[PDB]
Amino acid sequence: LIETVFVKNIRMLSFEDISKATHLPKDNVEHLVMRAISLGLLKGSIDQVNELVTISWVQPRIISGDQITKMKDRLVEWNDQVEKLGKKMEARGQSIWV
Amino acid sequence: ILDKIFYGVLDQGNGWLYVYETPNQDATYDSALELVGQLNKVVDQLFEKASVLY
Amino acid sequence: MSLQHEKVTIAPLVLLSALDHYERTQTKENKRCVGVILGDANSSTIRVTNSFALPFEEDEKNSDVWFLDHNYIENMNEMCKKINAKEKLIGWYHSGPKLRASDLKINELFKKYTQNNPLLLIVDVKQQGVGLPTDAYVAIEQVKDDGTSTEKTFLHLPCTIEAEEAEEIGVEHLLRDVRDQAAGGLSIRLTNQLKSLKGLQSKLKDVVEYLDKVINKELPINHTILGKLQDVFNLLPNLGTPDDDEIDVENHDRINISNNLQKALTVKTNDELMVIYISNLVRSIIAFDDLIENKIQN
Amino acid sequence: DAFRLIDTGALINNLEPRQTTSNTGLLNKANIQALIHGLNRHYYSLNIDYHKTAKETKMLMNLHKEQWQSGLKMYDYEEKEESNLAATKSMVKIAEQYSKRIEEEKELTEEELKTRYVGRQDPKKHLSETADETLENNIVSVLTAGVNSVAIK
Repeated sequence: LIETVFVKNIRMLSFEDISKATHLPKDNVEHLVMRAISLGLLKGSIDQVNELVTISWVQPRIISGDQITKMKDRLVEWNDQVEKLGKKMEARGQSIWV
Repeated sequence: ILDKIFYGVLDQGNGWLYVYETPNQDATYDSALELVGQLNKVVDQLFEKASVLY
Repeated sequence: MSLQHEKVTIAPLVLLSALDHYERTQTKENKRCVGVILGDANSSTIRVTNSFALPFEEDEKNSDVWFLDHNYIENMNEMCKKINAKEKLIGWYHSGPKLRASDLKINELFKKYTQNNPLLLIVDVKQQGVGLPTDAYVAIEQVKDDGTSTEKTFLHLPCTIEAEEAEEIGVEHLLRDVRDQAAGGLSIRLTNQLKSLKGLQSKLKDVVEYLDKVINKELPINHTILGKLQDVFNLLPNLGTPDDDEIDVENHDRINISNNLQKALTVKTNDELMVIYISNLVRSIIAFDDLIENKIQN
Repeated sequence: DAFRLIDTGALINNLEPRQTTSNTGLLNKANIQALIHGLNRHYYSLNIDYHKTAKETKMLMNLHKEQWQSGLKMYDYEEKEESNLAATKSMVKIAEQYSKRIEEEKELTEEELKTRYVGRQDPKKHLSETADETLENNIVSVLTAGVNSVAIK
């Protein structure tokens, strides 16, 4: 449950998604996830109407060679964004900064 | 509801009572109406003043 | 020792001393100047008041080989106590820029003198990094995991400058610059918004290449870094959230308020239009009357 | 100020003119009587200059990178509303005296008008000042709010 949510970019999982991840029925999943909140495994909110569990915290888990790559990929996305912004705002206001 | 201590809505066409305890919208827009209010009179005044040119 | 070290404030005076001293001892070709730092300590703010060079030699052939003069440290203590008694011996500055492992070894001699963990004040003399002309680091001793021996290592602390009153007031007469940041008018902070984005972008790229270097060039994995990056993904706003919708409402209000302020300025500028005209109208008459009266008189 | 001994001898032997050649001289008029007599009859004053290298200037000039890191941090946003709100109210109270001021104000002689319609402590000036402060500020506030949001995600 803790491994699956991390690796996907989304940090919300449907009870539908979890049911396939854990390869157990959605009836059992609702009971399991409640306990995750009690332990402090994951902390978050349970909505049965939107069929979601929204985490707001991912508890420290030891990172490994593979996982380093996934992080690298997310930060790539981030670096390209800052650059796009900065080029944009240089052209704009060029005449008068000072 | 008219008095106003719970301000909600009654359904005749069904039979529910919805409760809203939502007090009040923006002070910001309200005080902005006052500033505009003053300004309308002020410009006409100035114009009165500015008629020595005519 | 005391763990109180939170901030290190550094007078503009210490910096001036260290530069001067570096160049009057004519320590060059990455010959290190090592000098003493005096001030208060065992406080949350360490107030770094002054520095004086100590005699020092560093050999490029092998870095283990250096001299430092013990007696000079001693001589200075009774002199400095008389001059201003709030001063205490607190450690040593290094010319830097490089962070050496010869500094573990130098710290151990200063550790004899000092009542605190020896404060290492890396005052960069070349001033390449414009921002951060100072790094502060305190010697700690901590249990290194993986079944490895206890290590003595350098943990960064805020070296950020605050300045004393007496120093600051003269400095302000000298300058009149808009500096790295003054937060002055609109013009000044508008520059700042571009520069500050660019600060972040620089910072950010380095973190990207650090991760390549773990898996290409085999740096020993510094797990601390990885811990911080987890906190960045996790406490990262998520888009599609109805919080974003709220944000847009706040934006709508302020952009409107700008519009109403813009109009009020129109009323001010419009008043000036009329008053200047009034003045012109009287003056036309003043000048006409000069001409007729010059004719009559003649 | 800086000083250097001029002998008693110089004063007698009229050697003071030799002493002030190639100089512009500096007089400190303030503080007289005695004090000044002694000063004139003892030393000679000359200008004081401050020399510094530009490596020093750059140090003096320097701040930090956490200077701009702070400049990307944002306040709580309710407090920002407070300021926008307040300004509008602020300006209402001074717009009445400004409104009053320009009702007539055509009467001959400027000096009289300054007392009559309160042209001292000028309401026109004071209105433009408040508007303009709040305005530059709210352009920085909307800008910063947007920059952070787009940057991060």
